[PDB]
Amino acid sequence: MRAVRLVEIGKPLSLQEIGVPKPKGPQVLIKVEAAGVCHSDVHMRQGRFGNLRIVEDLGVKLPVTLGHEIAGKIEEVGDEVVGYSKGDLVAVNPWQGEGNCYYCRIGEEHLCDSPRWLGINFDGAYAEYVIVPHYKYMYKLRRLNAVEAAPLTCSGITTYRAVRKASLDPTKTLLVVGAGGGLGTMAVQIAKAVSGATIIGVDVREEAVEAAKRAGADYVINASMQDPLAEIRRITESKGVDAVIDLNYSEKTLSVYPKALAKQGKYVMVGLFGADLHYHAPLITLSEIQFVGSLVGNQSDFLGIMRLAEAGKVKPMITKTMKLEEANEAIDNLENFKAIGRQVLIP
Amino acid sequence: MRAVRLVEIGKPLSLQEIGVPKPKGPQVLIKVEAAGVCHSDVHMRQGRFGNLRIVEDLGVKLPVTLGHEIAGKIEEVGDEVVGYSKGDLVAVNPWQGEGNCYYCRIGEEHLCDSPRWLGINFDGAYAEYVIVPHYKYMYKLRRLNAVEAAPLTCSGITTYRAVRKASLDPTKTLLVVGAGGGLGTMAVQIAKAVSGATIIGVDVREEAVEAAKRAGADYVINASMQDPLAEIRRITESKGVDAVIDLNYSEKTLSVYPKALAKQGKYVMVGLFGADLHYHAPLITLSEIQFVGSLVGNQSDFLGIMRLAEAGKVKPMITKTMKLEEANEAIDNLENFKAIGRQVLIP
Amino acid sequence: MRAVRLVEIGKPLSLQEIGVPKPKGPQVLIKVEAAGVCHSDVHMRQGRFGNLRIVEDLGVKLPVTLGHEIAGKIEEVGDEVVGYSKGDLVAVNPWQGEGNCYYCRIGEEHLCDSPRWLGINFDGAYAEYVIVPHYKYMYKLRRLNAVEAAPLTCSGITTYRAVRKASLDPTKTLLVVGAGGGLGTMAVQIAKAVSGATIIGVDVREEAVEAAKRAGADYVINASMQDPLAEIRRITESKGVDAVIDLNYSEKTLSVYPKALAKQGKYVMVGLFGADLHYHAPLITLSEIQFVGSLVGNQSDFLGIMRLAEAGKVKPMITKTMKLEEANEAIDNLENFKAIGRQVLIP
Amino acid sequence: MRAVRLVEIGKPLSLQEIGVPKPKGPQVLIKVEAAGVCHSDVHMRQGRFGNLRIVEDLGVKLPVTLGHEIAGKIEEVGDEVVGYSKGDLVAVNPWQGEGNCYYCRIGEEHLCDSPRWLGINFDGAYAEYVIVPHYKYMYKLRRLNAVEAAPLTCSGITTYRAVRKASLDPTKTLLVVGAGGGLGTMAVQIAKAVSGATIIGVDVREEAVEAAKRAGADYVINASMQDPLAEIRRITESKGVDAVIDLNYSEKTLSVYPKALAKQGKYVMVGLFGADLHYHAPLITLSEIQFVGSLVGNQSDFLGIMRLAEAGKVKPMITKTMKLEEANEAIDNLENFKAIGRQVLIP
Ligand SMILES: [Zn+2]
Ligand SMILES: [Zn+2]
Ligand SMILES: [Zn+2]
Ligand SMILES: [Zn+2]
Ligand SMILES: [Zn+2]
Ligand SMILES: [Zn+2]
Ligand SMILES: [Zn+2]
Ligand SMILES: [Zn+2]
Repeated sequence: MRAVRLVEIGKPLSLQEIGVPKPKGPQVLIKVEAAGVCHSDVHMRQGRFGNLRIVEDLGVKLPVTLGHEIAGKIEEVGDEVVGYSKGDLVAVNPWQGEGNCYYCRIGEEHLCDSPRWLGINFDGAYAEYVIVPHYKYMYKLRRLNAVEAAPLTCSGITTYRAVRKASLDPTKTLLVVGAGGGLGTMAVQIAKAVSGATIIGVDVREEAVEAAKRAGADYVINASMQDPLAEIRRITESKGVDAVIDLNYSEKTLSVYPKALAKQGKYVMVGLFGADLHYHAPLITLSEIQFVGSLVGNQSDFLGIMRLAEAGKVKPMITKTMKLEEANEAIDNLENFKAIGRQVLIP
Repeated sequence: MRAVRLVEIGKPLSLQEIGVPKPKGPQVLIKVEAAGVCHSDVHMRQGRFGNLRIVEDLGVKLPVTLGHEIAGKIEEVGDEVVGYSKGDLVAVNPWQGEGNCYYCRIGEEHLCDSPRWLGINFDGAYAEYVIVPHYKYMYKLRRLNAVEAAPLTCSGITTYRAVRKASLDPTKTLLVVGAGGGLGTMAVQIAKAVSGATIIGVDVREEAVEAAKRAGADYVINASMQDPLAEIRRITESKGVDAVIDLNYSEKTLSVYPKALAKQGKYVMVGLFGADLHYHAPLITLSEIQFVGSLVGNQSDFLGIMRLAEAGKVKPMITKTMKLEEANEAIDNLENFKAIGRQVLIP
Repeated sequence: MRAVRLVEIGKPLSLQEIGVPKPKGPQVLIKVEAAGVCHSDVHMRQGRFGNLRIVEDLGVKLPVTLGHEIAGKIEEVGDEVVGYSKGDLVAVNPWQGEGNCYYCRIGEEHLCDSPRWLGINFDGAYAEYVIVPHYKYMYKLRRLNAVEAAPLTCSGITTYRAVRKASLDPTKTLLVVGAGGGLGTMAVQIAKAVSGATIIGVDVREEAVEAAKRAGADYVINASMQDPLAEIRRITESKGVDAVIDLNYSEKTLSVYPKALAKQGKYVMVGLFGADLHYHAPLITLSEIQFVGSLVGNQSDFLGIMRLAEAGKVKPMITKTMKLEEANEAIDNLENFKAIGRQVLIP
Repeated sequence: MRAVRLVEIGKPLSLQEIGVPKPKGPQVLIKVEAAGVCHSDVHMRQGRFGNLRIVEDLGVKLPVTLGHEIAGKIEEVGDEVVGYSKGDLVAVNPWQGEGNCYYCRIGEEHLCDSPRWLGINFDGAYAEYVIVPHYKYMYKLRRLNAVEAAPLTCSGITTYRAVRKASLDPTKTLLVVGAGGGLGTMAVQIAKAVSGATIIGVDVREEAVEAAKRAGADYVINASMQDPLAEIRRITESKGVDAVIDLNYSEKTLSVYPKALAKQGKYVMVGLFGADLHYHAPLITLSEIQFVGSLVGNQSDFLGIMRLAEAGKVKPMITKTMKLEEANEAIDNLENFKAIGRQVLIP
């Protein structure tokens, strides 16, 4: 089968012709119908994941097939597989744990001590087929097609968990920063579907502000036009917001938005940008605010976003389909921030 | 009555002879049998509270009587007081809310938008009598005397809430920083009394290390003689700790102890020291750590620490009793870090 | 002023001409614009409340003006009232506590040991004016008029708390029993506005099933046509539901719907009907199900329902307006189950 | 190897000579050094487990080796086992899941839809060797030996979870019913080690009342000699208890102790006795009480109890060692309630 792989850091991905693994035991062989490409793969093609080394830290033994956003049809099931048959359309949770460590035992497998992340330190979906280590990481699609689902396994689970960490309820207000981008609109949609909280989206372009409104925000702010802190204060009648979700935070967002926090406000940071949080400690204790990080999500988060998306309660990302051969191209566009829409590789 | 009051910023407290207020409605006049003095009174005699101005921010109309650590016998009760009688020995929760704002409605009264903090922006216990705005803020002492209880209304409630925010259970490990000082040993005792978590105490002098161990720590570390991070790494088998309670944090502690956090770990900061939190953002997202602030506590936290103490499950702070007149003196020793043990004024 | 009061048990309410109280301190005098009437008032005109005696248990000193569903305009404010002004239209939370008991301290005021329930053991809104003990129990109306808001102070808060007790999230499914009734549709609307859970509504007539569908149920079951437990199994792929909300339970609902629960499922029961819960203990332990009671709610619950309603996120109850003098008739209609919609008296 | 097995329902267990399975993949073959025996095995020797049929319900293809309380040294590890070596002394969590169902995904593996319960529907520890389906279900013993640890896999995890379900804190009071039996003293110790709550222990013979007191109960009551309800109301000053943990409830306990519940009290039921819960529904709603079932526990509960025990924070159950050959004998003893102390078979 054809597979686009990381054979050497720095160097572009390489198309190879490798053997189609044979599924044994709980394993499932999936014929890939969609392989999402995201910013992570930009930093992945450079041998890193945030600031770790896939080789030194995650134990990657190059070459490795990339692609951690996976949906497709079951081609074959191992002999121990239960509850799935050839022909089933599924999405796959790639953030897999080994089972024995503390995080696996308490059901937070994505924080596993020795992670098995598909497409990061194990072969992924940039190929005609992909082995899923255990059938329990799958979700049968009934309403969504593969292209619609694949991005949910990464951006969907990430934003779903970030919304959960914002601890929202009907008495609260949420601020979503960068609310008109891919991640932002998804966070707005999920917060709207799952919380009852008032949702405020802030962005910096008229088009992105409109996308935030279309995604369901109750209020939107164009920070290039209005002082955002003053508009947040006006909307919340000087209370501030009870949570901020800052997806792909930057040095700028971290310096501005914590000031919009109400007492006990939670500032949820998502992403891997090389920026530092700088905050006056007394301001933290006096207001009991919290700064909390989030990345990807666990099996319950996967269940949650998949259930929302399958019920149509949240919508698929704006998508651009491309062929496998275009993998490097797709990633280049993400480097030059020339990727308008989630790129998904299709057969 | 006699009353030591902050009549002018900078200038030392003044011993005045003002009248004894008359208790009306749900108010309660307490004859002070113990007024604690703590570090906050040092930064108080300087017209501030962390970085605010009791006058401009907390609306303090000087002169204002200090003393937010209160315990005494009821002298007289308003006509709407129920369940308390003249003579009753009580401790008082000074962190009072007005009831109408968001924070009062959800039961977080200490975070009230228009706080009524006894001894901070309302007349405190640095006097012979003190008015408690509402009887519900009192707790009937049965086992403890005024001197032992008075510190609990500040240090006890503060550390009780900090332990709750650590979100501890038996599967977890807590690090208490400064574990051998006044606040540190209380935190250790409370954590040992209420969570079942493994408790590590760290301090910098052999004497403080012994006090932490005597307060119940499972493991104690002397950071002057050992590398706390290496010790913690082995105690937790490289996982790190699930919470750090940093009472009276500094630029130094904030720069060291966050590195001890396990994934999902909570760094609970308590106090008003002029230090800034500096932390690389990707470290926060990758490990899902949380920096959480905490100060004083609500009516539930007061009930909790008083119940523990009355049942002897947590012991009174080490105290040195003095006279009302020695107020300015008491606050001096705190300024010059010459005060060993909680100073308690006895009118 | 005119006031319809319970001057004797059994005997029908009595229209009296009493004096308009004077508001002092934190008290607020409201000019009633809407006094909701509900089933509770049936069991109230009979000196009871579930199984208690308002006189013996709640300390009711007859005569007492009924009316616990209250909205109107501020006529006058006590001298200590802050944040409200004459002419403000407000809804009132009647489930008030005294503040000192355990439940009040932990923020569960409706479960107070010495409750101050307006319209129950204190003068309520079946009159031209009503005294609210403390202004903090009010909520300013902007979107809603008094008639729309009054029922929310009872059915709204009750149902909102029931939904919170069901512990819903996007990975779960809820069953609302009697989903087409006034309380049932409110529960469906709230669950849809606040949770992300999949919602199944069940009722027993075609028109009721339609009402549940309009309220927002994802699935509906006509139990007069299909076996409801089998249909719930089909919908949930044999898992059962993670919660049941059974508002105004009967002997019939309690004998059938707990069987629909998934493992760990919560059966939230609301109401005072004289029925017994009857269930085989081993089934409870084997499935870890929970039976949980709920009645009315606290300040946070009131905040939540008013915020949803004021934002239009949940709709007001179908209402029939009547005159104060018709109070007895209104209650009669509830006894003869000839009441269509929530009856609201307008003085 | 020697293996006592349930070859036919009704008929007593049969000592057989079966081969020692070979551990493949993630499996681990353990050399049993302790096989606890508890009441469940009595109810098991009768093909049942509460009321089910291990064959019909749990898919038990007889003969099946009993023994769900497992501890011993690792004889051999599969080729996929990490973190454990031949020679390691371990305790085993028998309440295992398959991974794919909702309950496994959310980390509640004991509630798995297709449970793999060692000693119940999978071969247990009544043998010289036993296969563990996956190494993650193990815990390395450091301070405990096999005999001390094996019972924890059942009574320890069960009571640990019951205590968590009681939702305790320092402001609360817990009643443990059957407080002086093996399960009861474990529950008391755990509540004392992990909750801060005041503990009332009730039992029905003086020797058991004394054992409850030695286990940590603050108050103890002999329900044989004194009205337990009057005594509880005296101790709690009429508030009632905030939780009851009813270990091996009976028709008697369930008809009595719910009456001792405070408002919001949680009644935690543990066990499989043939009794019905009968309770007036209005009492449930008026007081917001909860009846909640609890059975065994999940991976996090197992981690918690093993941590407590390995730290000496709770003590091993009183045990009586016997030989594999006496399996039927031990179960007989439990049938005739002639068994004093947890019987542990040592092949
Ligand atoms: Zn991705
Ligand atoms: Zn792991
Ligand atoms: Zn203090
Ligand atoms: Zn307030
Ligand atoms: Zn009502
Ligand atoms: Zn109360
Ligand atoms: Zn057992
Ligand atoms: Zn399962």
